This record gives sequence, structure tokens and C-alpha cells, in this order.
Amino acid sequence: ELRVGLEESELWLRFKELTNEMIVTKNGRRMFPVLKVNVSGLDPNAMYSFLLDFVAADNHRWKYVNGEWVPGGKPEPQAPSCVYIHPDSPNFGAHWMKAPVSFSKVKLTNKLNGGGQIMLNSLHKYEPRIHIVRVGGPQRMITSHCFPETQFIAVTAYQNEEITALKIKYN
Ligand SMILES: CC(C)n1cnc(S(N)(=O)=O)c1
Ligand SMILES: CC(C)n1cnc(S(N)(=O)=O)c1
Repeated sequence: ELRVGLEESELWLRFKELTNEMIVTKNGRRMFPVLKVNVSGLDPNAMYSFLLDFVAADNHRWKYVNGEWVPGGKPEPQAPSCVYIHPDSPNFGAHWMKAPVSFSKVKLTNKLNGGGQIMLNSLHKYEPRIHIVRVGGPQRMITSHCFPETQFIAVTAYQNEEITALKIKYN
């Protein structure tokens, strides 16, 4: 069976228990922590691409009011995020299973830009999601996996200083 697991869940859970925040910039900012995924049960000889996207967890705008994150009362439909292709893609199952698949080069932006960057609505809450796409074979197949532990609010600067301190402590 195709098993997908989050590497460093212990560390993600420290961020999540504080409400995690990720910076977005016009040029794009890399994530900390980095999403690293443990994958087993691929065909070592089959061909796969690893895709990353961000699902809007709710339809609301969030604001840091008196030391606490609180959703707006005016929900709107959230357009789905664009997909980031892991740069090792396409690659053999063996490649993907020999070390954690690390999305260290994805950049989160708040502006429609050239290419590569993922465009996120600031003050929206996001749940990272991967797609494992079997390619080149006759039978195309997709397996998707969400990572609740990795939820965050896109922010142009850190609201909760406890997040700022954790980010520095573990980088
Ligand atoms: C606003 C943000 C979440 N977004 C960026 N691109 C999309 S799209 N056209 O649905 O791929 C949505
Ligand atoms: C640009 C606009 C959406 N915004 C206002 N404040 C933030 S912040 N620093 O992320 O809380 C973003």
C-alpha cells in the first residue's frame, strides 16, 4: 500500500499548537518548517511526479485581534492554489523512497508573478496537500494526501511573537 507520512511531525505540532504563520512576499518566501514527506509502497521502477498545492482550509479572512487569531464574518469562495512541481520530478519510485521528499525550494507570494512561486491570499488559512502522479505508464494514477499538522495562515509579517521565536530557535 502507498503510505505517505510527515517527517518532523513533533516540530510541526509545536508550530500548529501556536497557530502557524508563513510569510508571503511579492518575490516569494521559502517555508520554515519545510514540508518533508516519507513515502513507501511506490513501484521502485514506475515513474512519478510530486506536486504540492495549498487548500484554503475555510472561506474566511483571519485577523490577529488582542493576541489571538479570529476569523471574519464575511466568507468568500477561495480560488484553489496553483500546483508546485517538485524539481526532482519526473523520477523513479526508488528516487522518491530513498530519502524524505523535501519541498525546500517552493516560494509563497502574494502577487501574480513570472513562474515557480505559489500565490497565496494573505490572512487566509491553508492546508498543504501533495499529489503523487504516476506518469509515462499506460495507467495514469493520482494519490493525494493532506497534512493538517502543517496548516498555517499566510501573513506579510509575524503577528504572534511565539511563532517568530520558534522559527528562529529551530532554523
Ligand atoms: C488566490 C489563490 C489561492 N490562487 C492562486 N491561483 C489560484 S487558481 N487560479 O485557482 O489556480 C488561486
Ligand atoms: C496586505 C494585507 C492583506 N495585510 C494586512 N495585514 C497583513 S498581515 N501582516 O499579514 O497581518 C496583511
